[PDB]
Amino acid sequence: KATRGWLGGQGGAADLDKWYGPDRKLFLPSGLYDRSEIPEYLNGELAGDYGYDPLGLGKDPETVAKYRENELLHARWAMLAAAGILIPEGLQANGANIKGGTWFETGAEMLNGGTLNYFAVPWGI
Amino acid sequence: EFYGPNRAKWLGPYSENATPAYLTGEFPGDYGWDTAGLSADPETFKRYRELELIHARWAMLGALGCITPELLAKSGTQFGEAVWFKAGAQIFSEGGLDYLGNPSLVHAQNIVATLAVQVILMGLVEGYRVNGGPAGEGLDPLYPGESFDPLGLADDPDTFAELKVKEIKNGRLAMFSMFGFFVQAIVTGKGPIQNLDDHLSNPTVNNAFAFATKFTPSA
Amino acid sequence: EWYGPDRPKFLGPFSEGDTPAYLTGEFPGDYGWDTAGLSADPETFKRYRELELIHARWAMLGALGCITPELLAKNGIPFGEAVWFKAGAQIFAEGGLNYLGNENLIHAQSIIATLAFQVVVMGLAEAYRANGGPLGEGLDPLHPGGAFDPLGLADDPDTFAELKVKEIKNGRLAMFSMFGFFVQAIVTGKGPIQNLDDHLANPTAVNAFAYATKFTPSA
Amino acid sequence: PDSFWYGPERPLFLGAFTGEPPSYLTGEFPGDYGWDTAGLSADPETFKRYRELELIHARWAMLGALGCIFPELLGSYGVPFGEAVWFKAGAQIFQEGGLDYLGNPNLVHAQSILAILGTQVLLMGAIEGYRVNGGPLGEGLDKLYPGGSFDPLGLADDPDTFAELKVKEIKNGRLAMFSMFGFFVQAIVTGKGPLQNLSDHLANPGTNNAFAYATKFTPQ
Amino acid sequence: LVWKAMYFGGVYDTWAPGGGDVRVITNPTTNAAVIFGYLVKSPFGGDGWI
Amino acid sequence: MLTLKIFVYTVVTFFVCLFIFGFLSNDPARNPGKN
Amino acid sequence: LVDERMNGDGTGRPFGVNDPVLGWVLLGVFGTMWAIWFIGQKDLGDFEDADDGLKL
Ligand code: CHL
Ligand code: CHL
Ligand SMILES: CCCCCCCCCCCCCCCCCC(=O)OC[C@H](CO[C@@H]1O[C@H](CO[C@H]2O[C@H](CO)[C@H](O)[C@H](O)[C@H]2O)[C@H](O)[C@H](O)[C@H]1O)OC(=O)CCCCCCCCCCCCCCCCC
Ligand code: CLA
Ligand code: CLA
Ligand code: CLA
Ligand SMILES: CC1=C[C@H](O)CC(C)(C)[C@H]1/C=C/C(C)=C/C=C/C(C)=C/C=C/C=C(C)/C=C/C=C(C)/C=C/C1=C(C)C[C@H](O)CC1(C)C
Repeated sequence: KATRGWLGGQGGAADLDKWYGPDRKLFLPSGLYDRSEIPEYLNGELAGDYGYDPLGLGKDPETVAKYRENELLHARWAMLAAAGILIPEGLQANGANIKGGTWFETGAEMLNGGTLNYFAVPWGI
Repeated sequence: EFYGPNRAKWLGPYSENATPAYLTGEFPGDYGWDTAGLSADPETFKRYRELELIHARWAMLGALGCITPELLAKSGTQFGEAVWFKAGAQIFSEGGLDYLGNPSLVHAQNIVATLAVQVILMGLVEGYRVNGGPAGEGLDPLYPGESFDPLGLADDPDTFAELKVKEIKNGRLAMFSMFGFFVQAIVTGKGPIQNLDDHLSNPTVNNAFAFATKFTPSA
Repeated sequence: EWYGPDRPKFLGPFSEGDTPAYLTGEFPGDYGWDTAGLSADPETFKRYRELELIHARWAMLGALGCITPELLAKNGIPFGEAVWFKAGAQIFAEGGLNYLGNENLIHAQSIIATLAFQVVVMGLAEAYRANGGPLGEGLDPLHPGGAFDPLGLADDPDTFAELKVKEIKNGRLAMFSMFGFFVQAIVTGKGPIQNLDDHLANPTAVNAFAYATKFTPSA
Repeated sequence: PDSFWYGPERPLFLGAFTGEPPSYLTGEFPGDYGWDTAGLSADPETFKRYRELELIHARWAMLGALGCIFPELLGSYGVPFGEAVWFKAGAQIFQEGGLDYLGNPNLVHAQSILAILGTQVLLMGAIEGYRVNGGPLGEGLDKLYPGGSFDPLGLADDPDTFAELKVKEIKNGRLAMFSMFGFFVQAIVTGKGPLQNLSDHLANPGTNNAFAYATKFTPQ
Repeated sequence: LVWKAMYFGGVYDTWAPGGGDVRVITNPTTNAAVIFGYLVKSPFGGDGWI
Repeated sequence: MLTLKIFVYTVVTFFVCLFIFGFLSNDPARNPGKN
Repeated sequence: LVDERMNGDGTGRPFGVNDPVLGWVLLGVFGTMWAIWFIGQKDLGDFEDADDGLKL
């Protein structure tokens, strides 16, 4: 798997020291958050670790992983949900007869004997 | 067959002495047809092979994209303009360009922006093809495989060669058909499907010879 | 004279200063005119020579076939259409295309039948020429001789070479004249004999320059 | 040589995406961007002939672009030419007053096209015969860069400056040939002079562009 | 500023019919000659530059 | 009267061009100091 | 009209030119001076290196 950059030049992961290791980015800048106060269990191992844990909900690495499972599952579900909330409304407001419209009204559209129209973006409805 | 010395040729049986020496049936679709001797130099031969393959793929796409909208319009979909050589002018319509006629899809109204976006994206992808990019760097210039062969339909060498020959033959047919499209559009003035329907209506009178005197130089 | 290093060239006194090195002068009609460098490779040179000779013979036949009907019509032969570039429409006439006017000769009516017959016949003939068939096999590609030289007019090698030079020169003249026919028909719209008669009538006034603003862009 | 425009480190026609140029395009000639995708210069003899053709075309097209632009500009400013537009200037000889240089009846005042054609044929035949085979203005000189009597000001004595000027000449010539192709296409399509097209584009760039004529050659 | 004058409300045009009022500039003068005539105009009386 | 305008324009343009191209001629290195 | 005048005081013509000869003179003088400077540029020393010129 030998690749090149999108805009030419060498291709790869660029620099990964910004998100991993003792040197990394944090939820507060350097002048307001010294590296000494970072909790001991918040080391540069998990992805997207900004050393952010007020109130100390996490206690130690295995609980951190247990909560990481929930965080990742919630994140993926929320990505799908944001896409499915934004796209159909914009499609309906621009001319398509989605018949569901806004997300908080789609549920009641299928009450009684009512059905729902499904738009196959590229292809028909 | 289709490879080696005892392969199909461009003149059928009367082709033993017609094939040039440098065409030895090593590359797909090698019927030994170089009567003009334009690829005696092997480097020029390789460049022409690459040009032929790229032209064939683009012609396949063009033929399919010319056929599809006209048939869909015949099925009963309002395109605004279904004929292939008139489908570019609808960008200037008051309603813009709508994919499949649906007003909520694409709905493009500015031509300069579309041209600029096409220029940037196509330049990037063609540069990726020439030198390599996100998909890969050290692959065959014509058959990269890897990321461009997800289903893995080309893994056993004889099957790969047969598929390559099928590709080149379908591509040559597509190039011939697209040249026909161009000439028919210039001469007849109606869409290719309309031309086929007219020929089927009355073949004996609805042919090319009905337009023979169109370009008479009388003046 | 002709073959040899001290041969006539295409630029007269200005040619011996710079001539291609690969044009030694062992072939007929070698005037050393390869300014574009398209025949550096000997195989491509051979293919180009073959193409040139075939065009030469076809253009000789074409020049005779263009001139003869118009002159005969001027002498008073009732032709359907004397001008060569309108002679193809005679097949669409109500009376059909008749040789020398008389309706008892040929009296062709259908263009499809004659086109199909020509396709089959010329396909067989050109396949035999390309590969070799009943009229000799393995002979000289350009000058088979034998059954194609019934009169034996080129048995003496020096006379044969001189006749080859005459052939290629007459052929180059014929091709130049046929290009002139095409351009004059495109521009003037009248037959070549009519063009000659008009030029002879008023040589200074009527000429090519008279139709100089013919293709000026509109708008 | 050792310069930015020569050697394996020369700039190439696809930027970083060009990859490796063809082997025969080693980069020892002016304006070598390694663009021979068609592979028409595999044979070195053909490469040399194509180089000669490119240089002659470049010089002729530079002259042609300048001679197409200048008279129309002068006519727009007020000079009374017979026909200022470049693709109409040839028809001035058919006018009753004949061709008049700069619009003056005492400048040239040509009347017959045949004499012009004959004298041009003779002079240009002699010129090109001298170019191919050495004549009075030098005999044993380079075909493309004779120098000598054709470089009176001595701008090509320094080999480094000579190479730099060769690159500049070839680049300006390629630009001129591109612009002359543009001249031809714009004359065929729009039907107005290049300066008229530029003025129209400047008046309303949003609408006065090429796409306005896009639906001009559609078949019916 | 251009968006404010063109889409979000308008600007106070004092040359409007009657007394001036807020108006939307639907057709700004984008012509190059008109725009750049001001810069090269003389600064003396009658012309006044920009 | 327009000839006077042409002459004045020529003189002014010549002097202004002299001024402009004078300061582009490596002026900052015209000092007598050591650097 | 008693006499003839240029009539361009308040017209605000670009660069104060109302005849193309004035613009031609402007461009010609500027081009001549620029050409002389370009020819003489070789004696001013080339700043080809990235870090050159008077600085502190
Ligand atoms: C045995 C008989 C046989 C003959 C005669 C040919 C001959 C030909 N094959 Mg072949 N084949 C034959 C058997 C076989 N071929 C093939 C496989 C192939 C392939 C894959 C291909 C060919 C192609 C060709 C063509 C190549 C030369 C050409 O392009 O013609 C050009 C010249 C003509 C067609 C003659 C001109 C036509 C007409 C008489 C003139 C028309 C006049 C117009 C009215 C002009 C008016 C216009 C004016 C305004 C200027 C040629 C028609 C190639 C091809 O079809 O390209 C087009 C090609 O790709 N053959 C197989 C399978 C093994 C065969 C089996 O026997
Ligand atoms: C010594 C003088 C002499 C000169 C100048 C020439 C020159 C020529 N000879 Mg040569 N010959 C000469 C002596 C001899 N020739 C020959 C034997 C031959 C042969 C057998 C042949 C030639 C040919 C040629 C032509 C090569 C084509 C070319 O270079 O295109 C450059 C020339 C032009 C482009 C002419 C341009 C004419 C005009 C100035 C331009 C036209 C302007 C239009 C109005 C433009 C309008 C634009 C339109 C299209 C929109 C060229 C005219 C070949 C030929 O005839 O090809 C045509 C050829 O086959 N010569 C012999 C016998 C030993 C000679 C004896 O001295
Ligand atoms: C006053 C306001 C007026 C109104 C507003 C007008 C706005 C105009 C904006 C565009 C122009 C701005 C120019 C500002 C001045 C700075 C020019 C400059 O620093 O320029 C410095 C650079 C230096 O160039 C470098 O110079 C180097 C040194 O060369 C020397 O050495 C070389 C070998 O090393 C060669 O031997 C060469 O021959 C030799 O001269 C090299 O050559 C480099 O390759 C080369 O890039 O020049 C260059 O940028 C290239 C030239 C730039 C454009 C110049 C246009 C001039 C006018 C053209 C039309 C004239 C028409 C005349 C007609 C007459 C008849 C009627
Ligand atoms: C010219 C303005 C400017 C510049 C160049 C910098 C540059 C820097 N600051 Mg300083 N800072 C600024 C303004 C500026 N700051 C202001 C206004 C505040 C008050 C909120 C601070 C408060 C601040 C702190 C407390 C710290 C820094 C730190 C830093 C350094 C790294 C972190 C960083 O980029 O800031 C991060 C700043 C932010 C994330 C603020 C949010 C900025 C977003 C992008 C909003 C941008 C708004 C928009 C682009 C402009 C609005 C225009 C108009 C409304 C005014 C860096 C040298 C850190 C440092 O050096 O540590 C030793 C550090 O600890 N800055
Ligand atoms: C390189 C070939 C090529 C080119 C240049 C064009 C160019 C064009 N096409 Mg054609 N087309 C092609 C191939 C091509 N097409 C093929 C192969 C098909 C068959 C699927 C079609 C089917 C087609 C239809 C049905 C329509 C067009 C339309 C258009 C015009 C609008 C372009 C646009 O907005 O698309 C960009 C659109 C999007 C980015 C929106 C998403 C659409 C996605 C990309 C479609 C992807 C299809 C998929 C990959 C292949 C089919 C899958 C199937 C087997 C399940 C434009 C003139 C439209 C038009 O103007 O009508 C005349 C129109 O209605 N084309
Ligand atoms: C299609 C016809 C044809 C072909 C294949 C050739 C081929 C050849 N000729 Mg012949 N020739 C022709 C026509 C042709 N010529 C005509 C019409 C004339 C008279 C003007 C001549 C006069 C001539 C002389 C005097 C000599 C040759 C020579 C050669 C050989 C080297 C030149 C070369 O590379 O040509 C390659 C040719 C092509 C690749 C054809 C491309 C044609 C393109 C499409 C341009 C055609 C249109 C063009 C604008 C017409 C301009 C002139 C017009 C006014 C007629 C080569 C075998 C030389 C040689 O070595 O003899 C053996 C030689 O001394 N030829
Ligand atoms: C590189 C490459 C590579 C790959 O591989 C392949 C390929 C692609 C093929 C290639 C490419 C190529 C190209 C692009 C080409 C082009 C060319 C041109 C355009 C030329 C022109 C060219 C052009 C030219 C010469 C021009 C010229 C002109 C002239 C003379 C003019 C004249 C004139 C004038 C003054 C004016 C007046 O009133 C008139 C007259 C008299 C008319």
